[PDB]
Amino acid sequence: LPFDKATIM
Amino acid sequence: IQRTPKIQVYSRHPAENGKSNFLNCYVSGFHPSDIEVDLLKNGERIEKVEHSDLSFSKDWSFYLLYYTEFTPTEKDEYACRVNHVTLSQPKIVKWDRDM
Amino acid sequence: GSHSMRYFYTAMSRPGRGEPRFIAVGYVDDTQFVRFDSDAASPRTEPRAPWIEQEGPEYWDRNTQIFKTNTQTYRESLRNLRGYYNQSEAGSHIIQRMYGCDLGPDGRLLRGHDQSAYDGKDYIALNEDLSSWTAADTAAQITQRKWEAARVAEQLRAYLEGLCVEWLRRYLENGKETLQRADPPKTHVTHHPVSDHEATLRCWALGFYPAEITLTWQRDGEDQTQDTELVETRPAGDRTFQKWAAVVVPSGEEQRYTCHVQHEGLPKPLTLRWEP
Repeated sequence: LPFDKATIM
Repeated sequence: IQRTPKIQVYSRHPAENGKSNFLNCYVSGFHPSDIEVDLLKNGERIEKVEHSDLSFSKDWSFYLLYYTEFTPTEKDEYACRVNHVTLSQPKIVKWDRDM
Repeated sequence: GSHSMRYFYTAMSRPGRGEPRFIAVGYVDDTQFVRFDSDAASPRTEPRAPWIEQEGPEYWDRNTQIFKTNTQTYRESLRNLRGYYNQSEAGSHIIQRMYGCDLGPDGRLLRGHDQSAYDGKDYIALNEDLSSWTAADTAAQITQRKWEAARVAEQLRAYLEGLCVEWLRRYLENGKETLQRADPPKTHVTHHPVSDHEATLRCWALGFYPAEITLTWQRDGEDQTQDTELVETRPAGDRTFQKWAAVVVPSGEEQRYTCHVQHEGLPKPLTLRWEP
């Protein structure tokens, strides 16, 4: 299962 | 800034004349990801070639497997034609049964 | 033995050719099991291994929500990194991310990973402590401040020590017949004269899983690292891998050369010679 967030860089 | 593809052309199983197999063209170690890959039969582009989903190695370079079903013979010539931003012209790598 | 889970993301801008493409693939060891592509006719998380198919609609919908949100976040990140490097709006750029967890042979967390790159160069990485960052340059230091503000490292540590290991162990059980099966290499040595005084010895390894293998040539029991032509390990297309190692040897000295094969699937390592 993937990590639930990608935080804007 | 850019990395040129490594190209290997080979079969899934050891080649046997008149026996169905898969012709593979593995392109790897390239960057950026856009790449054009064709499998050729006597210099002619083969249709319905499939490919793996885009992924990459620990050094960030990309890799893809292009493949198609084929029945090798003693006379038919197979090859892989690759173009990338790093190449002045498409690179053609011939299939060799012992490679 | 040891196992890992990894997700690989590729976000690629393409000025004048629409919005950036976002690709996500998931692996357990050398087995891909999911894909998401923002360019697909109907973008959704799709299975790529038979053992993941049993996951329910809630699993597929959860994955698709995450990847659809990442598609948007990475479009913003590409815009930002373009600005950080004062780059023109004309060129195509790529952000890559690779993250996941490694288990030891006892199934316990060995270590976690979270790494990002920009145009194929390291950009920012989560340190092994899962608490601090290594920023490659002053651009990556801006991302590092944003990620500290959103408490990204703490959220990643909770995931890597938690959901990552739990789901990896679930997949290893559901796919145990393939994921926990090491297929040994089928090996042979070929001989081809290159001239009257020299011949090529090629040591083949076929049909093995996982991809990790050691193929070496020795001359009189001495490693021939410099004189060996080693091809990159390559996929067969049926889950297995292939590799070969070749040495050009003087005619009549073939028996002084030995090929050595190390792989997880072998009852014992191999020493092979050319068998005329």
